[PDB]
This record gives sequence, C-alpha cells and structure tokens, in this order.
Amino acid sequence: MENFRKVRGGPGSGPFADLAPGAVHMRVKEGSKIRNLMAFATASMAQPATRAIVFSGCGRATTKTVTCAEILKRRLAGLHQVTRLRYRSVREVWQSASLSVLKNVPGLAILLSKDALDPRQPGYQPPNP
Amino acid sequence: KYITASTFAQARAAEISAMLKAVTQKSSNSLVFQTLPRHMRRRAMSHNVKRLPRRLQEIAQKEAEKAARRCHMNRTLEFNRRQKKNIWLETHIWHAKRFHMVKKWGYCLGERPTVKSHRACYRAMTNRCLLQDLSYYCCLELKGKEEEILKALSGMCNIDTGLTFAAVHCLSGKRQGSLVLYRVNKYPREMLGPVTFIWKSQRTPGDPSESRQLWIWLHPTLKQDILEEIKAACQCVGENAKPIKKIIGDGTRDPCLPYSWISPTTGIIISDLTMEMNRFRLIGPLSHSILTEAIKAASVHTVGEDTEETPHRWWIETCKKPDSVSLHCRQEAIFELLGGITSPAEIPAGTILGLTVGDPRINLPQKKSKALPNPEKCQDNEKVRQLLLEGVPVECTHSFIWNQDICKSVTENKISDQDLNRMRSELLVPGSQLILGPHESKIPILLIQQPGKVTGEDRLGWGSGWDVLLPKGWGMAFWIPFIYRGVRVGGLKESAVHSQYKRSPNVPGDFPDCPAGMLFAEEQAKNLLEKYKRRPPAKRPNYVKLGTLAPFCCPWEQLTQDWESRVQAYSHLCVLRSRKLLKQLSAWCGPSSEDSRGGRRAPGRGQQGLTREACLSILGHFPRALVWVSLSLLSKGSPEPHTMICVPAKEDFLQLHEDWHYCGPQESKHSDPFRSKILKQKEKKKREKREALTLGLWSGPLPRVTLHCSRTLLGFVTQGDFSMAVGCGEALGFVSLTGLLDMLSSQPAAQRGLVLLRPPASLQYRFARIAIEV
Amino acid sequence: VRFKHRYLLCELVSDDPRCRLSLDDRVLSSLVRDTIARVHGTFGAAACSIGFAVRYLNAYTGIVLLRCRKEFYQLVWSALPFITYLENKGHRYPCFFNTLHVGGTIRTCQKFLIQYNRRQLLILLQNCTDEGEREAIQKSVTRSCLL
Amino acid sequence: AVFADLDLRAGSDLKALRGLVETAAHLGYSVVAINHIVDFKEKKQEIEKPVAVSELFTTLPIVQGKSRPIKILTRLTIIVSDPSHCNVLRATSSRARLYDVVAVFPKTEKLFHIACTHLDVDLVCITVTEKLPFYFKRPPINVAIDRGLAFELVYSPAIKDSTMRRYTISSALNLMQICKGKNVIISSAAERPLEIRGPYDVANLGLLFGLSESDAKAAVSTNCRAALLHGETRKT
Amino acid sequence: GAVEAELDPVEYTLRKRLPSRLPRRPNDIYVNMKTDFKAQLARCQKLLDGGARGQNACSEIYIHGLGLAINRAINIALQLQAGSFGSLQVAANTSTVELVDELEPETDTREPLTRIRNNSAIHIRVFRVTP
RNA sequence: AUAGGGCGGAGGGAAGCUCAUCAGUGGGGCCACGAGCUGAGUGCGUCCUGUCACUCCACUCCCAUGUCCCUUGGGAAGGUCUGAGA
RNA sequence: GCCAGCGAAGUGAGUUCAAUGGCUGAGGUGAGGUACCCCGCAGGGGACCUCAUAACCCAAUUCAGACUACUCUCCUCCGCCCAUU
Repeated sequence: MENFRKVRGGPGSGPFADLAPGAVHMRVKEGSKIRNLMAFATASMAQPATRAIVFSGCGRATTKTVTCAEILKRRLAGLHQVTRLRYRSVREVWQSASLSVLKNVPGLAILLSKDALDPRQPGYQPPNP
Repeated sequence: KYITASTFAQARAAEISAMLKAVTQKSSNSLVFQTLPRHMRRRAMSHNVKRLPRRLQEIAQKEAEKAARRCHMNRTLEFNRRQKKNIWLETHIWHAKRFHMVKKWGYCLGERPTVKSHRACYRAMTNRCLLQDLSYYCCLELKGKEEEILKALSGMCNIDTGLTFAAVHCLSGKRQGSLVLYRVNKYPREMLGPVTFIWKSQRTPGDPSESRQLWIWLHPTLKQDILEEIKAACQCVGENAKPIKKIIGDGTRDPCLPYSWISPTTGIIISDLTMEMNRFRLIGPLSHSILTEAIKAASVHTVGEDTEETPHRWWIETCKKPDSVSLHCRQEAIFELLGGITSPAEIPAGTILGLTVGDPRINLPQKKSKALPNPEKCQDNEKVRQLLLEGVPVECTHSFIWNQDICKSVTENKISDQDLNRMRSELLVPGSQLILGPHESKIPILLIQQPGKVTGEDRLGWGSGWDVLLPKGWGMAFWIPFIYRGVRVGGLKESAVHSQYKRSPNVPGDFPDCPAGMLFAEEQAKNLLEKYKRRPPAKRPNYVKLGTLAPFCCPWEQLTQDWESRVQAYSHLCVLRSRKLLKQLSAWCGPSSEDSRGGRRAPGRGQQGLTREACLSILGHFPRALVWVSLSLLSKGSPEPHTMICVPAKEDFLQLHEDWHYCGPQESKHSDPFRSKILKQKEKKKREKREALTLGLWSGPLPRVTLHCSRTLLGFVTQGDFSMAVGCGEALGFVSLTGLLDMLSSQPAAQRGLVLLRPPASLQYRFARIAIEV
Repeated sequence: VRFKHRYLLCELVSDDPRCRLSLDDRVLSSLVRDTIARVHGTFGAAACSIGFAVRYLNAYTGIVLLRCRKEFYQLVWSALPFITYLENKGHRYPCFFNTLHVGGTIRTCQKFLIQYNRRQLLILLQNCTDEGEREAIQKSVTRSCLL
Repeated sequence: AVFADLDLRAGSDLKALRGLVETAAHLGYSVVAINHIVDFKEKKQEIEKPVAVSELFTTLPIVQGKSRPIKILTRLTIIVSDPSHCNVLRATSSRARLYDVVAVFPKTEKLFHIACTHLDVDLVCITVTEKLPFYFKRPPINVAIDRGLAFELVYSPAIKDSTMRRYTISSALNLMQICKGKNVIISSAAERPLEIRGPYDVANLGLLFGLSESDAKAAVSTNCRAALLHGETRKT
Repeated sequence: GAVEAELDPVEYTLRKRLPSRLPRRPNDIYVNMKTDFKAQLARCQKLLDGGARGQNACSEIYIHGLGLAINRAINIALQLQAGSFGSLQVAANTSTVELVDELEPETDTREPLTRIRNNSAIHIRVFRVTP
C-alpha cells in the first residue's frame, strides 16, 4: 500500500512563490482537516499576509477542495479565483502477490487573489463574483 | 509547398461541402412550397393561394402563372341537437378539429394526435411546454359545521393506514391533499379510488364557528361509485344560446341532477356537480415562464379609484375595503416572484394560489408559435429563497369565484370572441396592444400545481406542472392564447405516458379494484377480442403452443387462490398501499449487494436485519396481497403490454454469473389437443347447417395457472414499454407478495431482484430488476 | 419507379504529388474498367458499364466518390483492392483505400466527409509543430467558423 | 469485438519499418504484429534483442480514428519441412520463453497431423506458393477448432504475378470448403513499401474467399483477440 | 417525528433558466449520476464534432456539475481533452447552489420541516482556441 | 339427403405469419446531487494548537470516447380525387 | 359569392444526385408419411422429416372517408356439373 504521486500550477506558481502564500493540500478523504484548514484561513485573514490563497486537490478529494474553498468564499468574500485542471499520475503498489498500478487522476487547484489578476485576464477568464 | 497546398485544398473541400449541404437541405427540390417546415405544411395551397404567407404568396402567384354544398341550417341549433346525445365540451370542437376523438366509458375524448408527435410530445414534456384538457373530474362540494364534516370524513378516511388529509389542518391552509379514499369503516379491503381533496379555511374566524367548505375531485365512473357511498354514509334524504352546461345535466336539472341537497339532522349540505368548473394541466418548465408572460394580474388602481359606470358592481364592493387593494398587490407581487423562479420543480407538495387575472387576450401577439426564454435579468434572490423555504400563501388564498352567486354572475356575462377579434382589426394598429377599459373581465382564477415522482427516488420530482382552475364560462377563451404562444396539446396517450414515465398507475382503470378496474378490463378485452377475431389465422401465433392465458387482464383472481392454497396447505383485491411496509419491501428489493453487512452501503442510516418469521406474520393479517412494481430491463429487451413475470431458477443464476451478455433460455413447447376439438366443432356446425372458441380460448382457467409453465409466473404487467427517461425497457406491473417472499427467502446471496419476464408474442425470457419506490 | 443506389469513398494514398495532379474522369473510368476486366469477365465489367460511373473527384485531396448498384456493390467493392500498376507518364504506384461504405444517401456522405477532413486537419497538428502551416490552419478554422 | 488486428511480414531496414508503421497507423490498424521468416536451412535462433521497436520509434504511433496507443507484437514464422526441425522446435518449448505467438509453417501431412495433435503452437501458417498441393483430415481440424487454433492465410500475390494469385485463391477456396470456416484469419505481407490493403476491405476480400457475407469480418475481429488470449494463456 | 417514520423527498436544485437558451448557440452538457460514464463521454464526443448537425454549429461548450457530478464532469472533461487531441481552453467556474429538503411524518399533529443545504457546482468551459 | 370432387361470382369500415443469434444503411434515446457543507471512526498531538497518517467507511474496478438499447416502406404506401390542421 | 397565416431546430421510419421487407433455425397455418412415446372404445393426444407461406406495390407532412390493383388467409349467401343412398 505504497503510493507515489507525480504532478505534471506550473507557470503560475512563480508569482505566488515571489510572495510565499499558504499552501493547502487535500489528499484523499479526511474530515477534521476541513475544520483545521478553515481555522488556518480564519487565522491568516488576521495575520499579515498578501491576498493570495492556494488550494490543491487530487483524487476523490477533487470534490472536497471545491467544497471547503467555497465556504471561505462565503466568509472571506474573495474576488478573483483561478481553477486549474491538470493530470496527476498515481503509481501505487499493493498486495492481494505484490502488484503495482499506474492510474491517472484529475488535479484541481484554486487560486484566490484580488490585485494580482487585475492586469491579467485576456485569456484565462476567471469568475468574478 | 506540399502540406500548404494540401491544407488549402482540404479547407476548400470543407467549405464546398459545408456550403453545399446547407444550401441543398434548404432548397428541397427547388420548390418554394416544400421549403416550409414540415410541421407548418398545408396541402391546400394549390386550390387557393392564401394558405401560404404573403412574401411566399408573391412567389406562389408567379408559380401559378407558370403552372359538396353550403350549410343550410343554424349551426348552433345543429350543435345543440347533436349535443342532446353526447357531451360536446367547449374545447371539444377545437380538439376534434385536429385530434382523434374516440368514445369511451364516459364521453368521447382525445386518444391520439393526428400528426405523428410521439417523440415530440416527450421532447415537449421534458424541456418545453405542453398542456391537457381535464374536464371529467366531477366535484363533491360539502358544506357544514366544523364538528360534523370531520365525522363525515372520519367515517371514510382511514388515517391510520392512508395519508392524512382531514385532521392534519397544517397542510390544509397552504396546499391540498392527493390520496385514495375508502369505503365504510368496516375495513374490508373492498372499495378504493384516487380522489384529489381540497380544504379551505378563511383567515378571519380562526375558530369552529363559521361554515367550512371542502372539495372532492374525482373520476366519472368513480363519481357513480362514490356518490352512492356518500348518499349512504352522510344522510339519506331570438338569439344564439350556448349550451355551456351538459345536456344530460340540463335535462336532469328539473328532475334530479346536479345533486344539491341539505340535511336537517347532521347539517351536511351535499353538492354533486358534474360540470361546474374546468381545470387545465399545463406541464413544462417553459410553461411557467409563458404563463408568467401571458397571464397577468388586472390593475386594481384605475378601476378602484374612479372608473365605475354600469355593472360589475361586485368589484367595487370588494375594492371598497382597503385590505383588498393591498391583498391584490401582494398577490401580483408573489405571482411576479413565482415568475422570477426558474422552474416549477422546486415546490414542496401541490400548492394553491389564486388571484384576479386580466384575461390573456388583451396582448395577443401577432406572430404564431413565438416561444422565447426569459431575459437575462434574474435578480431578487432573497425573496425567491424566502418563498422556497417557507412558501406560506395563507393570505393570498382568496376564494372569490367559489361562491354560489358571484361565479354565476361571472358566467352570465356571455362574452363574444369573434367580435373581440374584429375590434382589434378596427383599431388598425400594426403591432401594438390597445384594449379599451370601460368594462373589462377582472375575474379571479386558481393555480394548483403538481409535482410528479415525489415518491420515486430515481428522479426526485420529475413532473412539474400547473393546474389552471376556471369557471365553465371562461373556457376555450383561455385555451387559445397559450396555443398562440406555442403550447402543444396531448390527449389520453399523453396521460398514459405521464403515468408510465413517472411509474404511476393510470387512475381510470389500469389498477385493479372491484367496480372500475373490472369494467375497464372487460372494455379493453372487448377491443382486444375484436382485434383478435378481426385477424385471421396463420398471422398471429397461437398461445396454446408457446404461452399461457394472455393478454386478457383478469387471470390473477385464480392465481392468488393457488398462492393462498399453497401457503395454507403446506376478501379479494387487497392492495398493500401502506407506505411503511412498502419502504420495508424497498429495503429488500431495491439494494441487491453484499459488501460487509447491507445493500450498497454499510452504515446506510437505516435498520438492516433478516427475520423470516416477521415476514410470514404479515401474510397472516394480509391475505391475497397485490403490489405494483417498477421493473427495469438491464439489456436486450423491448417490453410489450401484458408480459408475465417469471421466477428465475438456480441454473439461470449460474449461467448469468458465469458470463456477461447472456440471453434467457427458450420455453419448451406444450401439447395442443384443442385443435381437433375445434375441427370437430366446425364439422358439427357444417353438419347441422346443411361456445365460440377459435385459437386459444377455453373454459379451463383453474388447473393451468397453478402449474403450466416450466417457471413460476407471479406478475402481470399493464404498461410494458421502453421509456426515453432511461434509454431502455421500463415496465410497470402488478405482482403478489406471496411469490416475492419465496424469492427473497430463496436468495440471501447475490443479485435478488433479477427476475425473468416473458412477452406473449415471443418465447424468449428476458431478465429485469424489481423496484418498489413509494 | 426508382432504384436504390449505393456509393463508395476511396482515398488515393501515395507520395510524389505529380500522382496527385494526374487525375481525369475518362482516365480513371478506363482504368477501373480495365482492372475489373482483368479480375471479372463480361458479367462483372459490363454491369459496371451501365451502373458504375464517376461521380465526385478531387485532384489534391484524393477522395473519390463512386456509384454502384444494389446487386453489384459487393462485386465492385471486392474489385477495388485489385487496382494495381497504373502506368502513366512517370513510374508511379498509386493505391486506393476505403474510408467507410455509405449506403447511398449523398447528404450524410458529405457530412461524414467533413468530420473526416476535420480529423485529418486536427491530428496532423501536434506532430509537425511548424508555424507556417499553423497560420493556414488558423485561417481555415476561422473560415470554417465564418460558415 | 476488437477491430484492426492483423499480421505483417516486414523487416528490411528502420526507414521502411517506420514508413509501414505510419502507413498502417494512418489507414486502418491499431495492433501491428511483425512476423520473422525463419527457414529450415539456416536454423538460426536470435531472440534476445533483434528488433528493438520501442528504443527506436518515437513514443507513439497515432491513428486517424479513435486515437489509441498501438500495441506492437513480435511474432516468429518458422518454415518447417523436415521432421527433425520440428523436433528442434519441440526442444524450444522450455529453453527460451519469448515470442508470444509461435507460428509454425508445415509442409508434410504427417507433420501437420502432429502439429494439430501434439505440438503446442498458436497459429498454423498456411501459404501455397509454386505448386504446393495439400489435403486435410477432418478430426485434427475438429481438435484444432476445439482447442483454439486459428488458421493464418498470408496473401500478397497481387503485385508480383497472376499464377500465384491463382494458386492462392485455389488454396483459399479449398480451405473454406474443407475446413468449414470456423477460425481462419487472413493477413498481408509487406516486402515492397506498398503492400497493404483497406481495413474494411478485409471483409470483402474474405467474402471473395467466401465463408459468409459477414463471418470474415466477424471471425477476424473475434479470433484475433481469441488468439492473443490463447498466446497469453500459453505464456502464463 | 423525523426519526421513527417519515417521508424524506429531495425536491430540486436551481440551475437557471439558461438551459432553454444554452443548447441553441453554445453547447451545454449536464452530467447525471449512476447512469453511465461511457455514454456521457460518447455524447460529449458526438456533440463536440457537430457542425450543422449537432445543434447549429460547435463554437464553445460548458459542462454543469454538482457535488459528485463535479468529479464525473472533471473526469469526462480531462478524458475528452486527451481524446479530442486539439488545443482547447478549459476554465472552471465555481458557484453556490441552495438545496431544500422536506420531511414530514404521517401524524395528525406533526408539521412538515424544511432543511437548508449549500452545494458547490462547477461550470467547465471549453473554448476552441487556435493551436 | 351426402355443402364429397372441380370451377366461378358477391359481401364484411375483414387481415397481408412471429421469435432469437451473426451481419448492413439510416434515425431516435441514454434523467446537474454519494442526506461526506464545516461527514464520521481510529493512533500521536490534544482537552483551548493538525501544511499528521489510515478505511474506494460512501467500491464510481478497467488503457474509459460507446462489447448500450429500441425500431425501421402498408392494406393498400398508388390516383393531376375529398376535407381538415387559419 | 367574398373575406383569415405563421423564415428558426429536428414524424412510436423521415430520405430527398432520393437509406429502411438481408441470411440461418425452431414453432404458426395449409398438407402428406411413420419402424417414436403415453393412455386401453375400434382409437385418441403429443413427438420426427419434407414441401407452400405468395402477389399488388413501393412512404417524402399526417389523418378521416371514398377508388382502383390482390390472393398464402379467414365468416357467410350461392350456382352448375360428376358420383352415392
């Protein structure tokens, strides 16, 4: 039961890493991590940091990262969010005889920002609620 | 340049093909009269040129350059003389103008459309708009004191097993109830029938002191059945004149009917009314939008301030109170708020809302079949959420045309429509809407909506429709503006697909009961017997050799006798319409899987557990059980009417678990010794010339249904058809629980609902899945 | 009062676009008749003298749409692979290949040709990676969207 | 119902191999299986690294249809005339376990009898060039169709001669009339860079061979997957 | 009353009155549940290649999805982008949908109750951008 | 009397064999929601801290682009007939 | 006698340089033969094999009615001729 996951935010992570945001990862299926990440979002709303929030999700958790990052949008009321959709390769070894299998899962990233996207959007068209 | 010239050549070929087929499909053999759409084709364009549009008439005149008696009577008097026999509704002539009208158990009604629209009716039923004509629903209006009508409904109710309608009082002020009533409280399982029930309590008393109304709406054969039940239960005591009422009712108006009597003892006033008011079922999501845009609330301002000359003084007497103006304003605001809602699909259960409507022939758009969606402005989200959460129309439920004298004064107006057609042409306006208002039709109408498949959890609220309730005078006048907007009309076949697609039984006669189901089954058996004697031999297959007693839909009366004899050895038509035991049966028949403990999920938020003695204890209190079942074909099947549901063996389980894509085994042939008997009867007949049995009828229904086939048959299907709601065969059929408990006790293992079926015309068995979602 | 016609599409697959430029209706008709006369006798080839005829031809594209009867399209489509050794002004080796057999119905045959052309455009794009052809591809997509 | 599975006899150089792979991927093929002709005179066994497709091709062949990755198989066609050479092939059942489908080519009727009776093979090659008459006994064909033996018919006389066309069509009609037509697949050899035919054309070309109006296409589309499954069960 | 024996129907979730207009000029695709994956992907491939046959002309599509239908929608989208083989732009829009549930036991004294829920819907928008 | 054999003519809102597999053309259909929106349980932390991990506990497994299903020219589909679909 | 049209999606087949009754096997019916099986009123019922299941004609918007062209096929009114009691 040993898995290795390779991600194929590639050009987009540069201007974020120029400002060092808080990274969020949701692996497969976990309940109290939603409350923990909402607690860190409520804390980082008050802590001094730039308007840049990063969410990432792979596997079945590609539904859950849509849910919890919605909830912060009901509280923080963000303006510009980019949802990126890419391939992720999961090579996992398990036993029934040890066998390895390579699956292809979707990976969903959510980028919340206000001012970094104001010179942007000729092409990408993020939603502006 | 190899690849570049190849790219230019492929682009030129794509352009040539894309333009060529698009021009050629609109060309249609270079004929202008065939260029029109196929729904909009009239074959009388060769006789007179006016059947084509004017821009096309200017071409048709050049194409024509290139290429029985009158009515001698009063047609109203002929229609009255013919209406002396039949019913002849106001919109019946509109239906008979372009739909098939067939005589039935009551009046002659629409069976099928003249144009082939069987896929088009479903396509208009899903996304677009479609309406019906529902006038057969007879109404029992009951009046009385608050304590006596509750007793008269408690003698008939059976709340303890059925759905709550009378003593609940919280569902009554907002919405209606729709359920099945019963007979006298001996509880014999004999009489049953679906009845749509309406309460209304006024807002001002708030106490048992005034006169409480209640409404029963039902079916004409059910009217003949339940009118005697109410009578035994409660108490035993020169211009053109348009026949708006029924001539049977008009001729019985002097001796007996309509049945409006009182009671001195118990104070129950009974009003059986066959045709007093009409109802129209508009089904569709876009139907709500065009009903918002067409039906508009009348202005209370201009009439209420100073406009009063000559009669309709009742609107002045109503508008004299200051609360009526704000009430009509709130009704118009909530109507526009309902118009802001994107669909009639999100609404709890059959709500009721009535208001005053200025008649929809004021606008009358010039085009025909002009269907548009809403504008992109979809604001006011908070009030929509407030209406979806609570939805409390207590104040807006206004009963104005339900009275005895006011609705008759509405009907007494005797409005014309051809003259109103001419008044618009006398104004000579090209495209504007101008109707003068010294005297307008400021009358109220009711809207009772219907959610469909609320019980079934497969679609969760499929059939969203509205019900326009209106008086008998304002009939076809309110019909035709929707037709001009572009609403399609479906007949009894559209109600049949509304039943079978929503997996509900048909309310006239397709469910078995004693007075209605047996007579409807005999009436359908007469048509099938006429088609059977109409067809000669060597065309149809014999049912002796391959099948059994089919398709005559009454053999289960001796099938259930064999089942109860097999149960007891080792009251009739008892239908288990009790929702708790139906959920318990859904807990077994629905999920067919084993992972750790239970079906399809281990927690489930339910109570899983096997007890066979508790299942056998149900049959002790409920003899001769019969439950309807939604059955779904997995693959390779097209169901016919009257398919017999057969219990699978263990070898079928092994062969289906062995390989996927496996068809059912064939049925062995049976002995047919009756052919020599029919030949001897023919020889005796031709002997005596110089019990009519042709090819598979005989008087032997008892020993066969016990054990004839190689498999055990337990289930009979009324509506067997493929639905486009799933994309495969989806049938609905009546089974017995005494055969299903043996099926459930036979398999604690894997898939349990996989039960075979056999159509009568074929010898092939096809497996399907059983569901009971009530 | 009518006869159910059948139609067939065939792509000429070859390099050296002088072979792409060397097409004619009479030459192709005589070629198909001569190569059926080698395979089939009088009964096979003479039925192609009345039923078979050239219908649609493109020089650069190489897609040929041909007619054929109800009782003879099996014989014609079985005679199609044996079209070998076209001798001409140069030493060429052209060869036909069937895309899909359409049962008459010219309109959906032209519909299937458009999707086949779109598949022939879009798949060739990623393997080449050249902007000089990509500009003409963008112009073709723009002109198709104008339609 | 896996379509576009046929066999090729093609190796000269890497350029012609790339051209034939691109031609097969463009026209009608989704699985390409390369045969290697080995006669009884040479008796050479080079199994370890003779071909090396994946180390030399570029990462994918792309087709014009469904756009799926092509599985590429390496098969061996062994011409066996002498009975001692068949004993050499009997000796190779445990020595080198590669070449997933083993394809024998018999010339002696006793050798064809013991090939269908005792010898563990996957698909028997039947080609007739330059006057090779051959009879057929029905119970070994019955044991063969009960086992899973699919009969290969490799044809390419269409460019070279017409007498070879006559002998191939005569052998094909004799096989269809005697063998009853249960599992026979037809395939093309590629010596010249243009010796390939249409994907749907295999159905009408087997119809010219006979066997049904439809069971040519049905039998190739079923029996190629059945032969791959039989070679997989022989390997495992 | 909601524990012993009650009726629990789910009524509807608002999307807009947009899909009366959305199949005319653009294309819209709704992903349902437990029906079929391969049928949905085949209908996506059929509607994508439609020119003067599909609705009017393929120019742009976008796919709707709810709580698990977002996962099946991102699955069919990321397999369709591998299948269609062309350079297509994929942009996702996140929205909040209000869900209403009704519950009522069968008793002459009880009253019905409505539960509110919030769901996350996605709109996966595919443009035909030049390669 | 045996309508036993042969032929012809008249009337019936008379009807114009079915099913399953393999295969060919065309058409139709294939329903936004796992009561997982602050989900639950377990081990270290913790009792007021989870860029911790596990259980496809909701099997939705499979290189997923259809091994999916249905039906498919009648009494007459023919008349340069009638009428209706305003 | 005269007077009334709608350019926007897509007919339980909807094509138009004009698709859709294709093959196999068992049962239906009209018939013949029996060395098969079960039952005891000379016999009756089922089982096995073969032949025949055609013609008229073909839909482009539908339906109702009338017409003309039918004969594997079924309900009757019949006529003539041949043979028997």
